[PDB]
Amino acid sequence: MIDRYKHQQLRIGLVSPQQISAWATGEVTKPYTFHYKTNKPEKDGLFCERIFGPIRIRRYQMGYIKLTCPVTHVWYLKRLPSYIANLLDKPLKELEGLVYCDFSFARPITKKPTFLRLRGSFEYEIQSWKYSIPLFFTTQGFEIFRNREISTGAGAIREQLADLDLRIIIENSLVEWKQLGEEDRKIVRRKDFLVRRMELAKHFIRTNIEPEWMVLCLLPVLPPELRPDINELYRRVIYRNNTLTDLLVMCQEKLVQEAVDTLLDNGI
Amino acid sequence: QITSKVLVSEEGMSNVFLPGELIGLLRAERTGRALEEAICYRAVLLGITRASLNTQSFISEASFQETARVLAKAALRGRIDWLKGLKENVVLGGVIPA
Amino acid sequence: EVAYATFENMEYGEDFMKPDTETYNWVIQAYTRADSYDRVQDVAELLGMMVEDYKRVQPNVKTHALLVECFTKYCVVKEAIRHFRALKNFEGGTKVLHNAGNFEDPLSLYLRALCREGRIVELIDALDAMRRDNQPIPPRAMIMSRKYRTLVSSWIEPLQEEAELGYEIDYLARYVEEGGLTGERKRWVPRRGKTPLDPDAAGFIYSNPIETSFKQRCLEDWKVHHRKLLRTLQSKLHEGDTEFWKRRFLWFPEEPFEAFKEMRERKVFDVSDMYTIADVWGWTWEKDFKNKTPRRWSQEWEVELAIVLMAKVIELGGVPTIGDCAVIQTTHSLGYAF
Amino acid sequence: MEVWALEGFGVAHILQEMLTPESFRLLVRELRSLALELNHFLVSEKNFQINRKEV
Amino acid sequence: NGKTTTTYLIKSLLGRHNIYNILAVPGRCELIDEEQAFGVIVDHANTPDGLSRLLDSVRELKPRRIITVIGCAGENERGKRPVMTKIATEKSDVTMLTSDNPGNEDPLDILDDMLSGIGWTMQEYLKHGEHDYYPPLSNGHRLFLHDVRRVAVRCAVAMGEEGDMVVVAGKGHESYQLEGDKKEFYDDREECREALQYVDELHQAGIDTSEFPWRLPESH
Repeated sequence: MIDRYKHQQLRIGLVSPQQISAWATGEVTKPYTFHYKTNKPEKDGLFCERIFGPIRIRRYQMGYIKLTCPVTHVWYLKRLPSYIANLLDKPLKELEGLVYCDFSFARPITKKPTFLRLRGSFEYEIQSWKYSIPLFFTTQGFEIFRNREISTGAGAIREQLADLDLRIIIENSLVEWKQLGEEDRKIVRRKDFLVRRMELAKHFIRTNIEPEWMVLCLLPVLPPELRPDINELYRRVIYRNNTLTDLLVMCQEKLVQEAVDTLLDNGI
Repeated sequence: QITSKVLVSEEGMSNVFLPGELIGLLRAERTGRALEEAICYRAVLLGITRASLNTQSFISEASFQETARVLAKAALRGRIDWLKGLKENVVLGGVIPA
Repeated sequence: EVAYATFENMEYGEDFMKPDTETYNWVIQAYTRADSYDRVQDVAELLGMMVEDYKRVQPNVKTHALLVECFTKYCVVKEAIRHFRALKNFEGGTKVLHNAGNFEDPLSLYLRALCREGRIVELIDALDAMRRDNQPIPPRAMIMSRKYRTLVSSWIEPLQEEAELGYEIDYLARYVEEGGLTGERKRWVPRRGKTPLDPDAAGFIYSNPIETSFKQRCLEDWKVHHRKLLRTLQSKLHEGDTEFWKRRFLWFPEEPFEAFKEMRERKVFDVSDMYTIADVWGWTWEKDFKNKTPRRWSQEWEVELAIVLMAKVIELGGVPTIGDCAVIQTTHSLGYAF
Repeated sequence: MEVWALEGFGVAHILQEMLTPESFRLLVRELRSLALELNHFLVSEKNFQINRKEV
Repeated sequence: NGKTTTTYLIKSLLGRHNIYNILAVPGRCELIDEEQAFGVIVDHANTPDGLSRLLDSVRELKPRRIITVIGCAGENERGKRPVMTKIATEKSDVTMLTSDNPGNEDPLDILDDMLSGIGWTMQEYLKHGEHDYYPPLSNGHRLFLHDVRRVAVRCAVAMGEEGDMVVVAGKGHESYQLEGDKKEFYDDREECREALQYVDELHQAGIDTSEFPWRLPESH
């Protein structure tokens, strides 16, 4: 006989910042939970009725936090083996300091003109980059091209991810893989690294997942009815994120990034 | 289920299989008869725990063990679950295909 | 997955429901033209199932055309070459692979992939099949690079470089003829996104193969053959010779040949299971292309291939560029002056 | 173990009653908090049109 | 030719074309003087024949090198983009391409059209940037590129040496840089004037600005 065909599927995928906004619209901007005097939900807070609904839709309505600075998703950075480190072909040690230490990465992008011979990770600060260059080009004109020669924070990582040529990664990994073949615990380990990197690049090409989505620009917020611990973590992220936008620093970006790491996956 | 998988050897590199990939024994046999694309593999014994984390359903794996690792990998490649098994449909609250 | 569910209904059903050659073609075609995800493993396993059904199912022209299209898209070129040889013996042949220019013109992609990998001897044989089928070379096959070179001269190995031409190139003439006066020009500016900048990467799943000259291909082929010779010395090549391996094939015992005997006595495996796609689909020509010492590249060999290749392209409707002629009577027959 | 016993008997509709969805709708929102989306699509066997279920 | 300079002279200079004007100015070969060893002139030449005439008048002054900063307007005059690059690269020792008035067109697309006049593309230029080395042209001249006009103008002044000439063509006396639809205020004379003041502190800070890319003391 002919089978009674039934075709149903479900998929998970990384979520774009645009899809995060489409979920909420809805921006939570205040760290307030409930008013002390009226015992009512605070306006524009974690329980705002204009964002989540009157006090059944509060079980399903999402909100979001607009981060002043992008933060890496702790799943794809710290859980070994790292996905971001494998895709960028940089050791997690030299890439973790770009997020939690006082380092800076030179030449984050390659698709726009640059005129400085800096490259790699600089654990210290460039001396001339502090006074001479901003004065020569003026501060207003310097800010335009500043985040093209050397950048810092999780934002620098997102620029590297967004500017990756995934097809170049596959060809470079394949030729390096064969070169090691023609030539003991490191060669085998490096071969496994190259196979994972080219496997990772291929999946991005044939899907609609962008690798730069591994760095979060917006932070989706759980519906209030599912959080009648998590609320304190949300207030902590909002508090520091509101502090950072008042200053506008790098030490404050680490506080925002670390708070999001605690919210998403603690004990890492 | 323990003895139904082979491991692509470290030297088997092509556009069909990658070295270190876990593929079914029957699939490996059939591809060998049809291609000579460096399809090199060895039989591997998978324990029932490791076999349960290499299934066709990320929902079953995520509800068995190491949920965060399973979901992080599947989400990055847009993995699709076609809900052929039993526990998959139990989670969704549907009617099991049995 | 929709078509594969129906196929499984047939493959594991009763005798009157068993798949035929047309059934395999539909399921293969479904995977080759899938919208997303890698499907090359699914096609290769379906091919293995079809080969295991040789006593009842045999291929036709559509089977090889779909398999050439699939392996070309995923840049499994050596398998596309095997199935193109079988496609030659079918009348019509390359026209079926052309698909009237639809589905990214699989006929042109096969030609482009051979050019990109320096498999020129295979490329000329492909053009011979197109001639006997009265099939002109499509424009997608004759795509032009930045240095204004086509498949006629892109494997001579000053790579991605122009020729002398005896005079300076008029870059303003190229600017106007490329649509630079109306905003229709092709800008070679890298941009963010998973869309290749090279127009020659259109049609391939993971972009076109990396450019390999005919000189590099001969050298790589030369090395691979001797690697096999060094491998068999530690243990004449016999790859693909099933009859030879059947003769050598003739608690399980730890000793290998004793274990082979026990596999036959307990019916685990016998010589009736030793067959490849070449010997059950009647591929008598493949024993000529295997176990032979490759020819070493010489500049004289490269030139005569280019003269043959350029003659075939002109007689099949192709126009090699002025730069192509300089890289390689025929130049003036095209209206070019050095 | 009770679910396994019901599955062993093949009583699919009894199992559905004893499970019922709020369990899965709440799961989707918690996954959304980790920037993951879990969409359920039905492909029609008649006209091959994809329907996104309201989850 | 010479109507504006003669009018300024009559109401009340470099090159022999100004000798005729004397016998018978904002943006007309306007020398920017700040007590330095190289000449800086800002001109309004934005056409292939205007640039050719301008650069031949500079060469007769006998400088050691000519450094030209030139760009093309967006959405209009698409035919001169490869032409002006060929002229600049055959008459100037160092050429700095930049953005003149992009408008609604992307500045890197205009620069790609300009690069096509000498056989280059933006992708090839950016590849040379990754290897931190831009090769010279067939004639031995140098071509550099930057889509920000403020950066390109000041970086060309920093490339000046003793007895050189830096020619900032395109805008002249105009005081706007059209990006999108807004006409942002931008004066070429001010950028050259301010770059000359602060070029001294840049050189004593150990920065080698002889070409692209700059060599910082903490870069190797």
